[PDB]
Amino acid sequence: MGLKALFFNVQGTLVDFYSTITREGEAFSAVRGFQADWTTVTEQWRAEYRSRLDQVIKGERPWTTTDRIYREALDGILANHPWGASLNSADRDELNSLWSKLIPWDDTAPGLARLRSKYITSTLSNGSMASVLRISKLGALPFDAILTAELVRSSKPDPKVYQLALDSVGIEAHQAMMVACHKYDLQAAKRLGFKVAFIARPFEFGPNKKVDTKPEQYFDYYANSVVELAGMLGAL
Amino acid sequence: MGLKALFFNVQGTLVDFYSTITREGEAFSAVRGFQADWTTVTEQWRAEYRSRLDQVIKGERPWTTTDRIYREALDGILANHPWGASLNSADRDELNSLWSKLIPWDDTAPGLARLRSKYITSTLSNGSMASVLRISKLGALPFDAILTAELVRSSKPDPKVYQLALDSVGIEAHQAMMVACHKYDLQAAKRLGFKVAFIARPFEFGPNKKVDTKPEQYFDYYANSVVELAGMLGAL
Ligand SMILES: [Ca+2]
Repeated sequence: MGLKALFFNVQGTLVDFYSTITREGEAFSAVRGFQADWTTVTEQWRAEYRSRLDQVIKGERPWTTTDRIYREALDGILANHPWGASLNSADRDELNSLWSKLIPWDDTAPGLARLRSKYITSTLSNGSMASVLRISKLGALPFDAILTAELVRSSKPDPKVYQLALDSVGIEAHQAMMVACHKYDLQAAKRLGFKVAFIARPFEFGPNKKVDTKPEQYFDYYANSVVELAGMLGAL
Repeated sequence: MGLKALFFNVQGTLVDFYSTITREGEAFSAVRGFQADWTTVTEQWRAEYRSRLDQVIKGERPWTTTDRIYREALDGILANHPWGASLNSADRDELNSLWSKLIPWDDTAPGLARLRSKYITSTLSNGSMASVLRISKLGALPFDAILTAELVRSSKPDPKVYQLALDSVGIEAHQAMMVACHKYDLQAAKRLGFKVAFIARPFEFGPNKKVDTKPEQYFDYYANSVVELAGMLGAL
């Protein structure tokens, strides 16, 4: 009746989406004969995705997978760059696939392996199952299971998403820990009886953007990396 | 558009529940001072389990976790054994827990690792997520995802379960292969457009029981082990 299972937020917490979109974006445009400010594209793409996802959650748009939202969001932001109209549909599919390739932080894979030697480990992502399984496979990120909010057609912080984790692994809330670099996610899990571990990710939005990494009173654990979290849990 | 993902039946195809039941049951019964015919127990237990899954599909029984199905099936078969009435509910709980501890065939883990190096791999099981995750973890069975019929509150051969596989991994039916040692499973998947691979398991019910390992014309592959299947798919 101690901690039995750890559940992980994927974007930010485990993978560096900023460096993926900006560096692969630059390689993508170079091969095609143009250049662009990919930091701006990345920010615009993320913001447009979140606005469309919000419309799904509010019922103003029909339900669809996060991969499709990313792909429709891409069409939207490309209309504000003069080179955007030069990308055909296959070009935009390839760019959209980067969200299924988000690279790990350099602590993520070894920390995850150590944690798995002691606990059941699983994602609990807001994204599509297809994208998350590929992120984990491409990153060689070990998990006992892949779960995402898509399996209950919802989004965090809907309690159904957290309960999906408990039901799927067969444990009670106090035996589960939510691990994230986003406080809204940990707040919701804590209110449902999960233990919570915060991983500080000071470069989540790139090298130059200040991120809120300060500790909070309700965190069970405060860590600077997945490797550090494994140490404090005695998973050596 | 080429094979992208393999989906595995787990009990029987990948893990040897007969050896697990006979070995655990033998120890279970020795400490209680009686002997049982564990070959017959295994046959009856799986048959009652399958009959109850069918009731879930037919709606004669509301969906419950497969571990509750195994537990109630055990109550049913224990009326056919004189020692069965000597087992209280806690005894029966202990015996039921073996369904999350099934031992892999010797070829399963190396074959699964080779296939994962070439394809996306996933379970697609009727067992609970909790049990199948734990079977895979205890047996060091590598997968890119753990899917079970629990995620759509049904059971194979319900078409919803095969669609769950395609939606979750994000591929089309012809890009997916169902792998099983049971023909009902491959027949249903083939009818939905999957490729299918049969793995012969002549000792699924021990050395004294005959099982159907004959090939069929609709099998895309017929193999005697997961390693042999990996050889056939160019994964070695
Ligand atoms: Ca896995």
